[PDB]
Amino acid sequence: EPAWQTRDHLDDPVIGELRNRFGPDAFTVQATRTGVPVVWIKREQLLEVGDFLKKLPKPYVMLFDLHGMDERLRTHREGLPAADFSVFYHLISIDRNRDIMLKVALAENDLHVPTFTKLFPNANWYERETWDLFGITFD
Amino acid sequence: MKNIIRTPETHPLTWRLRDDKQPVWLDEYRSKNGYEGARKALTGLSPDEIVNQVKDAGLKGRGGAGFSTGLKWSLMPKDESMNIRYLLCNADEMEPGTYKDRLLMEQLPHLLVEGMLISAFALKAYRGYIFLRGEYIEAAVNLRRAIAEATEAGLLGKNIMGTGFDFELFVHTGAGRYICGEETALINSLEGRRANPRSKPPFPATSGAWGKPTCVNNVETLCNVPAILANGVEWYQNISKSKDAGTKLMGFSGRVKNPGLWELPFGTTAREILEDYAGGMRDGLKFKAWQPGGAGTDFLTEAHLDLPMEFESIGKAGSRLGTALAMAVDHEINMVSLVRNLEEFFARESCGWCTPCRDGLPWSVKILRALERGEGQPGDIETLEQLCRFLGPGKTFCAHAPGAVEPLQSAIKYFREEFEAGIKQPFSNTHLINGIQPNLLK
Amino acid sequence: PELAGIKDAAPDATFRIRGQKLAREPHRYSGRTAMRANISVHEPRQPQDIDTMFTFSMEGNNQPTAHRSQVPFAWAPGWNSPQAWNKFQDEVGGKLRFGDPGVRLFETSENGLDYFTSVPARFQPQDGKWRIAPYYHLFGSDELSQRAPVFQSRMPQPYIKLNPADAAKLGVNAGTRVSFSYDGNTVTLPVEIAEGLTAGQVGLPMGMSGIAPVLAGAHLEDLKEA
Amino acid sequence: ACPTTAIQLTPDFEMGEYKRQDLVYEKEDLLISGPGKYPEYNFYRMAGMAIDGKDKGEAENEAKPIDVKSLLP
Amino acid sequence: AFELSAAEREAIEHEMHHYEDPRAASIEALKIVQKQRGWVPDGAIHAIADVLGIPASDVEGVATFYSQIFRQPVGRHVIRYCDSVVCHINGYQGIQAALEKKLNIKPGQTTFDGRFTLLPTCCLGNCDKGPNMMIDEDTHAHLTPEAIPELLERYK
Amino acid sequence: ATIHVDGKEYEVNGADNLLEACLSLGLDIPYFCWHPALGSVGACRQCAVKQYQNAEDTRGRLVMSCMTPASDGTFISIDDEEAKQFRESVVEWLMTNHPHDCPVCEEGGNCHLQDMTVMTGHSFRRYRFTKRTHRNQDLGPFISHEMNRCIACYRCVRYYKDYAGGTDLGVYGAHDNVYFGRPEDGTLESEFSGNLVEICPTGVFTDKTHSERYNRKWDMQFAPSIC
Ligand SMILES: NC(=O)C1=CN([C@@H]2O[C@H](COP(=O)(O)OP(=O)(O)OC[C@H]3O[C@@H](n4cnc5c(N)ncnc54)[C@H](O)[C@@H]3O)[C@@H](O)[C@H]2O)C=CC1
Ligand SMILES: Cc1cc2nc3c(=O)[nH]c(=O)nc-3n(C[C@H](O)[C@H](O)[C@H](O)COP(=O)(O)O)c2cc1C
Ligand code: SF4
Ligand code: SF4
Ligand code: SF4
Ligand code: FES
Ligand code: FES
Repeated sequence: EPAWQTRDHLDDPVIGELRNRFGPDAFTVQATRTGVPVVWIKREQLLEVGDFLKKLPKPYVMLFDLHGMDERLRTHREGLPAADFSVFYHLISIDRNRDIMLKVALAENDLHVPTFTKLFPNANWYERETWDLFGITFD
Repeated sequence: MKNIIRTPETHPLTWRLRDDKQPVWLDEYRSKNGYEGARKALTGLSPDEIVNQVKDAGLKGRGGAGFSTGLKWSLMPKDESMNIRYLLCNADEMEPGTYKDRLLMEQLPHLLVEGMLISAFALKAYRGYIFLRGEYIEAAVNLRRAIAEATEAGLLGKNIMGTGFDFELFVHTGAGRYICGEETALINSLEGRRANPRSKPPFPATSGAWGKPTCVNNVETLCNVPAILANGVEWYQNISKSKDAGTKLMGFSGRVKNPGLWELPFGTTAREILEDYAGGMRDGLKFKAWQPGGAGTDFLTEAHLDLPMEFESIGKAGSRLGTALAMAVDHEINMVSLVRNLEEFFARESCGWCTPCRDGLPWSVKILRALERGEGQPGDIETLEQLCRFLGPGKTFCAHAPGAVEPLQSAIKYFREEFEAGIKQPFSNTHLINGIQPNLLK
Repeated sequence: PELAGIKDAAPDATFRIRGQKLAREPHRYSGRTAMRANISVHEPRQPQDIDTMFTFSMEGNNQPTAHRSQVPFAWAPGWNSPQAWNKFQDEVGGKLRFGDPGVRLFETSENGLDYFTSVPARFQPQDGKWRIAPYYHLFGSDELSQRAPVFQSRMPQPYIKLNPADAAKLGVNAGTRVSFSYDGNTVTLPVEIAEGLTAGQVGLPMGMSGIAPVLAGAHLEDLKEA
Repeated sequence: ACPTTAIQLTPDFEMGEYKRQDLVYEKEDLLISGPGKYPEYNFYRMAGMAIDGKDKGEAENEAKPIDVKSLLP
Repeated sequence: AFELSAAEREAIEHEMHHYEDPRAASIEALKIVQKQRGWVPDGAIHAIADVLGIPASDVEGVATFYSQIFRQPVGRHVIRYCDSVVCHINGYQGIQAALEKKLNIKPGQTTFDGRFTLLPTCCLGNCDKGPNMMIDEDTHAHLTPEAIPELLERYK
Repeated sequence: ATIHVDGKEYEVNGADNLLEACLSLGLDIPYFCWHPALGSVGACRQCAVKQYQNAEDTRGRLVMSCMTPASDGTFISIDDEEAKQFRESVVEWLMTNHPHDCPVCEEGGNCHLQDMTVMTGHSFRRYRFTKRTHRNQDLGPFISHEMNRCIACYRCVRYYKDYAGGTDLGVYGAHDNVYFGRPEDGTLESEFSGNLVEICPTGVFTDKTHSERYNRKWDMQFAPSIC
């Protein structure tokens, strides 16, 4: 299998842990070529999903990235939630030597995301950059 | 056998053929049991009865495809408002190695006239067109004289034998193209257009020449049917113990002791024809290859010479019967040059309609010229194999290209070593720019 | 009130698809910083289009799956030809997606008009007068088309058509000049023979230089050989 | 991106002028009198268009035009 | 300045009578013009289009599609040697070299007397009779290279 | 009617063509000889897909999307191995004798042959022999003629004769030396000869008025206007 293949990464044990914790529903796994498992988490579950990832036996300890995206002009959105905007969090676990991506969908009327600096303190500048470059507000 | 005896019971086609190679005119034709089948058809048989008679008699088409002509005559529309039906005789044959219709057109024209009469009454077609070629000229003169004699003697005109069936026959001499032999391209050429073929499943039996129901049948196909309606049906099924009923004008051609044309029943092995009727190879030739049908079918070795000359028997041998006129290739002739000539004919004689034939047969010609001159490059035999796989049935608009690339397929499959020996110099498609580093890959 | 439907052909200038305007030019619009450099190296500001829904730069929208009816140009990724219009339609070869530009503005009346009783009489030719018949060439009967320099090789030479019987009566052969007077101006045009024309008529190409389109149906006098 | 090797980037760097308007180099400030980093290449010897000094079928790997009315099949 | 003769026009109309369309008689009209004048000139296309009714583009396409409709001036006699496979096995290259040596021309070219025009042919349909070549509606079979000047010198 | 493309269900019309049904769904099938306003022929063989008989089938058969009806229950595949490599072979055959004059061509970024050569993913060349050329014609003040660019998909003659009713354009020649044009040199007297500029997928029939003062498609500032 080529390394550039569009993989869904449901064989990742972190996906199984998320299915055991928050149920088989309430998050949508996206098959990308990023090489990492990408899960669409709902907005109100984001803090507890991050808290669960921070308390794994080999937890995801570093917030690698945190930024927004404008989904308004994206035509090819198959297997994705109805999003006007999105905020993606890229998290790295070194002990697992893996990484996960957490995408939160947003509408035009309510561009409000719960803050992530109470879990990862490096999220301050990333959320400031998301509020600067996009219209996404962090509560 | 060393002496050939032709009787009407075993040779329905050429038993009345003259030994001095002279045409059999109307008086000699009717003397040797002429127009009896036309009489029975036009007096005592309904057209649907004749169509069902030909259908259960198993007159498969002798053009080269082997489709049953009863099915072709039964797919005419049942609407009585369509009374402008047409009958067409594919007298144009431009396939190399095929000369079967020249004999029946030069020295037995009234047999073709009677067959067209019977088929036209069976199909209720008021006009018949013998689509000839520009090279069959003595055949054209004989056909026109036979038509004149028939329309003088009360046949081929109006109120034929008091029946009230009006049928009239024309001879349309073509201006010369190999594609014109295909039935839809025959229709387009008869309409005086460029002879590009048409697309099925709109068939000529439902919408052909000028939008009217027509059918196109070979000279042999139209020439077997007077024997069927003059001698019998079960007689026609009982002249050969094979599921390919009837007799076919078989014969070998190409550097044999006696090249010719003999009417034989189906199921006769090609080795029998070659070693008995054709006389075998001459003194010094080893018979390294042969084709069942001339130039359209694919080559077979000595092991396939023992198979009976049937449609299905040669079908399972990775081949097809075709026109059943065998083509013999000896050991002294390079397969590369022979397939080069085949591809040159198919490239320059194709029509200009669809892409793969148009732009793959000249590429095969150029590759085979490079193999001839010893200028072959690595990647040419694989190119030819890919070309053969991509020029098969369904990939092109008509069946010219599969019959073109079957000899290439058999030449690659059997005589591969000469094609490998045609490659001597290494691959070089690009040349230097002297300022740009080339993308040399390993 | 009868022109009230013209605010339905296109939306206002404050119409945006997802907040942005629609681009007049493709995204690969080349040479922006050297286009005006021969007269000013300082790049000027882009022209502001306050009248309509379009921006003069490429910073707009020409997506095929965009809720609009008016498309400046058809371009799709992988479809750079004029065959990119099939991406802009719901079904190809049919109507454009999200409707069509322009509204009908007309509704069929419930009842029709009356039978027009005014039936004209036959055209009787009269001596000394000629009825002018329009011809209306495609490349020469439009006021804005003749000014195009490429049409001037396509329009026919200024001519005048005559019947064979009328030319025999005048004694003029085809290709030679004839003179006719209209508005007190005697002008000379070369004749040509029209087989399908009728007697007592003369044919002219309207819209050309010196030949007005309103000359159709008018009379003509003094058809004399020049 | 030049398919004719017409635009080239010399090893000369001694530029810098007094006015920015004079930094816009026109055609007469760019076209040099010889072939540069790609000396022997000529694009029109590959193109199939009718050219002054190059009739149809005179380019590289290109055959002479067979007439539509020609007698050969 | 092409002009159809009376016999040509009567033949074209008589062939028009045999079909449902004059377009079907286009090919035979081109053959009549070719038989009468050796080849089909440029004005003959417009003449056929005028007598028939079909456009001249169709007539030109028919004339340039079929091989034996000559749109170039040919010689008084057209030699047509078989280019196919059975005549290749029996040997057509020897008789082609003999024709090229006797006439000092190439295939597709005509002699400087305007007498012979050498051309290949798809297939003569007489494969069982050795090498084949047709000159002026006369076929010739069982050919040898040494019999070529004898067979060529009996023509005008 | 419903169809199955690449094992995916689609609801298309049953009375229309399969190529136009697939193109209406946003799927990409290359095509040359088909036009939405001119019907469908087999002058190219570019729209080839692999059709199966039932749901469980492996071999298939290469059919034409523009000549197969989009009936209920068809199972076609567009981007399998065989159809993709066959379409690559067809663009290779069309581009076997094609002049190396794209930058000096009038089409450039407007050319359909470029898009369908890139779409089939054919970049490497293994044809090392000679090309094919034709003489050009003077078609009048509006249509420039460059017959060497032609791929013989017969769309121009079909439009000009069947659709436009013109009596100037036509097909001449034979197998490979095929020609598309007028029998002589002269102006196309039909009033719709300008549509041949965009009907032709190649640079044969081009705009002479745009040949003078020429720029590429991406350099054009467009607007929707009324004539
Ligand atoms: N000189 C000659 O005799 C030559 C003969 N051939 C032969 O021609 C054959 C290929 O000819 P094609 O017509 O392309 O092949 P084909 O097998 O598709 O058609 C042959 C006949 O069957 C009829 N037919 C088949 N299926 C039919 C259906 N469902 N409904 C109605 N009619 C149907 C057609 O109308 C036609 O008359 C090859 O077998 C080849 O050997 C080829 C070249 C030259
Ligand atoms: C390219 C091509 C050329 C053909 N040439 C001939 C031909 O020359 N003579 C012939 O009888 N059939 C020829 N055929 C076969 C016809 O399509 C058709 O099968 C035949 O005319 C009548 O069929 P039948 O055998 O039922 O009578 C050709 C087919 C193709 C595809
Ligand atoms: S395969 Fe195509 S190009 Fe070749 S003869 Fe048939 S229709 Fe014509
Ligand atoms: S000139 Fe253009 S439209 Fe006509 S067949 Fe050639 S590529 Fe097609
Ligand atoms: S028409 Fe031919 S030469 Fe012109 S851009 Fe297209 S592929 Fe290139
Ligand atoms: S192969 Fe020459 S006559 Fe047939
Ligand atoms: S688009 Fe279907 S074969 Fe040409």
